[PDB]
Amino acid sequence: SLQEKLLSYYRNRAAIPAGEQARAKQAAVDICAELRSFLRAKLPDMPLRDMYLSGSLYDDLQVVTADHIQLIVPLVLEQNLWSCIPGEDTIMNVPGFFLVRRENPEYFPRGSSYWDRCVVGGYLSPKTVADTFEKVVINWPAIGSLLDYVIRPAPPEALTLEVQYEKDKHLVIDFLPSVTLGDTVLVARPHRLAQYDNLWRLSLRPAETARLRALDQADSGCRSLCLKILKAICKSTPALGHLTASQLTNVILHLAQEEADWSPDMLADRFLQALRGLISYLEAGVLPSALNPKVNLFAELTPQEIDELGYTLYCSLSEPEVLLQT
Amino acid sequence: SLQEKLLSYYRNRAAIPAGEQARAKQAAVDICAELRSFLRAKLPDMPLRDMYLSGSLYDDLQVVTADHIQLIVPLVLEQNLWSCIPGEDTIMNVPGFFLVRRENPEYFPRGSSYWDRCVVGGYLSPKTVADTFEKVVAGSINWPAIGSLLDYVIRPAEALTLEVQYEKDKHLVIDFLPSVTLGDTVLVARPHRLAQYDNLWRLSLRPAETARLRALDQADSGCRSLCLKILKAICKSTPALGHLTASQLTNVILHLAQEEADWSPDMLADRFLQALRGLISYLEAGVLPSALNPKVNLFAELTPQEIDELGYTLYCSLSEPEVLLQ
Repeated sequence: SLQEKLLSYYRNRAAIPAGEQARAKQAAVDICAELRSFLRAKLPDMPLRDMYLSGSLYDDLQVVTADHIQLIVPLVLEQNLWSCIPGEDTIMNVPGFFLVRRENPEYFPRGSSYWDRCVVGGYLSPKTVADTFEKVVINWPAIGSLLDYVIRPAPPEALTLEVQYEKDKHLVIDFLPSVTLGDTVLVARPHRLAQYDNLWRLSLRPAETARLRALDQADSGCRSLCLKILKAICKSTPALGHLTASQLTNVILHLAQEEADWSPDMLADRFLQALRGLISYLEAGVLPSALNPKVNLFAELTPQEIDELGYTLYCSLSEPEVLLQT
Repeated sequence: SLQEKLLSYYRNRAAIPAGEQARAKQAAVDICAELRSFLRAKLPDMPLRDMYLSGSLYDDLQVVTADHIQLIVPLVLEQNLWSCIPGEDTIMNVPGFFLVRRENPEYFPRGSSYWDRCVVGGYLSPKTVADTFEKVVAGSINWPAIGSLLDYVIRPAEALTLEVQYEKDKHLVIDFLPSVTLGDTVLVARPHRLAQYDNLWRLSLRPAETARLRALDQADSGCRSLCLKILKAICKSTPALGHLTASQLTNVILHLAQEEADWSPDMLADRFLQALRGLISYLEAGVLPSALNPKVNLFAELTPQEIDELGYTLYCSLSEPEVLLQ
């Protein structure tokens, strides 16, 4: 009956109608295709690659409603002029984040690189880049009419588009600057606290979802289904609002290294293990990344909030119709 | 009628069948998409924007068969470290071509740009840039892996060119074309036919000419592009006329379009006759001015024998143009 409860909860709350999901993503795909050709002509100065889609909607892991997706804005930084410094090596002492430093100004003076205009204190400021990308940025009415969409950028949060693709269907697109030095991929979404605002955030998302997709392909497994049910519960339960998709994804990755068997009838059991696992990580104040275990995925939560989450989850064990209500 | 013969020739010879056209473009788009992923994953620090598709196949100006497209390779050049010098202001006096000069070498020493490695005698060499792309990028691509991945037979052919088999008996030729944008000026690494002018980049005329061709036809539903495509199909089909380029033929039409306002469907046979007559006059004069850049002689790379073959061939058909229409 937990199985049946879980599959009912998925079909009735976690699942997005197949057409809504397809259309929402296609609208994102259309807008991306059009910006690429547009920005091509207009920005001959900027070391940027083409913007590209990212997020659960793109990878079929969005739940409840298809309402949001990112446009990654990938800067180009040359190796001999920049380095990334992991946060645990900075005085910030926070793994999972990075400082981006302008190297060798003696060899290659300031102004050699376009992004020198975005340097603060010798570091590439994630916020100065975001503001720079924003100020430079496009005829949205023109692009809208070309696709028969209604696209309306937001007032400050000006790096988000509101996209009316169907009559009463909208989705949100936000731009996300990004950088790659070596194998390390970074993203301009600020640490929650202002004093960490010069740090870029390590992005784990593409390797995490590829890991999870590859596992499920190899044996027709139910890891992704379990994830989405978990995402849907947290998304629909305001006391669980602080939990993020990346935390839930890594709960499932640890359990996958513990459990080889994820056949459909294992769903109920795997979900219980994930739920008890989340509770345990919450008790330890630490949820390490399965891909990069030095990273504590609870790093931005306060101990109080961490306490509140475990408490909510502990209560839910004896009131199961408050995780599973629709 | 000559009118009937032209209209029928377009449908029977010039127009590419729908299926062949869609498969060729799909193959192009698949490959461009796959290369954007490879550049992201493997060369994220290379000062290039993303490669993108370009040419008549993209602009629906290709004829007879879809056998060719370009992947533009856009260098990122710092606007404060580089300038372009029009060929006619050089000792070489070669309009339609530019030198790309390294600026401020006292303050920003060699190395400050990645592209300094391609500077010869103070100028960014198009050949050295092409050499750099070929071994850093093109030579790092696993073409069999992409082939099995996309399900095409792909074969590198002559230095920067792919052959992609998209049907049993049809292949698409993709050539990589290094390009530079300085301010409003787009330059392309397509060498002047003569070796002594080989440090010169070629001014990119195609996008502006095409945009002008299309805008004119859009305003009155005219037969300019139809006429052009008929002319391209003739030259492509006729060995003695293979020396003409689509840029030359488009400029004949642009010059004709300035003399003639009426290009209704019934006017096709007249305009076509006027375009042949014009071609002859330009070839006799040894000059075909670019419509958008009047200092540039689009016949400047034709040899004497070549111009003599074109002129004689076209004159012979003036008495019976039908002989061109198969």
